[PDB]
Amino acid sequence: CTFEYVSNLREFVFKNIDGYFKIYSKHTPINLVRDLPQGFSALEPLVDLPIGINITRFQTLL
Amino acid sequence: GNYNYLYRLFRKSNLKPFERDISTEIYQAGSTPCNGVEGFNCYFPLQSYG
Ligand SMILES: *[C@@H]1O[C@H](CO)[C@@H](O[C@@H]2O[C@H](CO)[C@@H](O)[C@H](O)[C@H]2NC(C)=O)[C@H](O)[C@H]1NC(C)=O
Repeated sequence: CTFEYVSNLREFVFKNIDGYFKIYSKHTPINLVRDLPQGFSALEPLVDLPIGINITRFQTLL
Repeated sequence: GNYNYLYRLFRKSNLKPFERDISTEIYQAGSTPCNGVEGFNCYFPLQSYG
């Protein structure tokens, strides 16, 4: 355990550059049940994590 | 002789910047599969400093 932190449409971007994990986020209300609505928005950065951990796979949890 | 400090002796590829690798997977230096068993051409990736 090298790190531990504790504190509609949601968009996230995950990138891993030089061992740094950048997570950009954005939220917005929506009214649609088919797919993601057509439109444009910007996803500001929210987290930079110094994991230095190899990444080749991920999996969501609901 | 203090052997508590270790160094990785084998790896399939070089590290990217600030990467951290603490794996202990047995490295197969030969054609014989190791199946997690150390031996000839089957090495523990870490080795102690003397
Ligand atoms: C991170 O780990 C992956 C393993 O999932 C490494 O990719 C493997 O590299 C070997 C090198 O010969 C290949 O034989 C495998 O096929 C690769 N696997 C995958 C899934 O790509 C990767 O090199 C590692 N990177 C770092 C920076 O540690």
